[PDB]
Amino acid sequence: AQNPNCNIMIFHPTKEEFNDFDKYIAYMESQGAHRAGLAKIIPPKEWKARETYDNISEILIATPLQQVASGRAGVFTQYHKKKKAMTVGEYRHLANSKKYQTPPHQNFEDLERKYWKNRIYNSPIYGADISGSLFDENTKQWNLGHLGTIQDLLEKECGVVIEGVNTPYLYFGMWKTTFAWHTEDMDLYSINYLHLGEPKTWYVVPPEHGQRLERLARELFPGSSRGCGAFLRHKVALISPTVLKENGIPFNRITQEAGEFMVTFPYGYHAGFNHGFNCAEAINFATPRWIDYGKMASQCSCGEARVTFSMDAFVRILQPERYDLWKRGQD
Ligand SMILES: O=C(O)CNC(=O)C(=O)O
Ligand SMILES: [Mg+2]
Ligand code: NI
Ligand SMILES: [Zn+2]
Repeated sequence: AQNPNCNIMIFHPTKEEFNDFDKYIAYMESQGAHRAGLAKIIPPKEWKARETYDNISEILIATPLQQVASGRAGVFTQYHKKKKAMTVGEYRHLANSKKYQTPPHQNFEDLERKYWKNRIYNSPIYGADISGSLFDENTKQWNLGHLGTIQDLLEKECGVVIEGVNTPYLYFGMWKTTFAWHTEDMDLYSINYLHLGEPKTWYVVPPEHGQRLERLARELFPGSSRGCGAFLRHKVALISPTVLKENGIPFNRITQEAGEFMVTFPYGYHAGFNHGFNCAEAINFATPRWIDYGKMASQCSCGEARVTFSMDAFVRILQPERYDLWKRGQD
């Protein structure tokens, strides 16, 4: 078995190997990359997502989210308080202000220490889940707005034609902005490109060990657990690497820098934070190996997790028994 210790793998495709996205994902899995739950892909040096980022300031962040923490430094939840719209220019200025900017630090490790020590005492503002793309339409390779759709994958593998569309989302981050512990909707893959700015640190649990994370989470967030049998779908819970080590949960960590892709694999729980002002683009996708994970994915039916139009069809076709109760949650 390749990669038996489930380490995060880093790939350096050639321009030639960067032509066929599906085939490269399949290559990565042949080498065991999925075992980690997360891989890094460094694009060939000839590749570019677009010519420059000089003209992005007029993008609107219609609902910036202030991420308010509760709990203790290593075990907390966050809630998203909606703030007034601002442009990316305004947001960048805010991220760079004395109140919100990244503190002086030695290196990534020192900054990680500072994050876990101090995150709870601040409420950074995140521009998340903004429909859109920063890839130039002329970028032919690994353009997250030109991937094959999940609906087409399901049609190709299973023969059923369904409604729904699949488009990318932009994330504008600042110091301490945080993504809670989650897998993707319907345990899909995701791909994330860091277009610009400061890094993003990721933590990940191997898919084969995801249930160990869930068991810990139920112990650490006991009222949330009683409220919903899939409360990590709410995307609000954080657990530090110290806490995970104390409880024997297998995980890995890696820092993504501007110009790099990360791929999360089905049922790979991940969480992380941004180091300073940045912009990422991400999208879910499927492969044939995903199907069985989609069939088995947990669902939130308490009604908090409230998810896309397109997830309806996935649940309807892959989880017909759940369909009924899940849609009661969605309506
Ligand atoms: O970048 C972020 O804030 C969150 N991204 C993801 O969880 C992802 O790409 O799967
Ligand atoms: Mg603009
Ligand atoms: Ni994710
Ligand atoms: Zn729920």
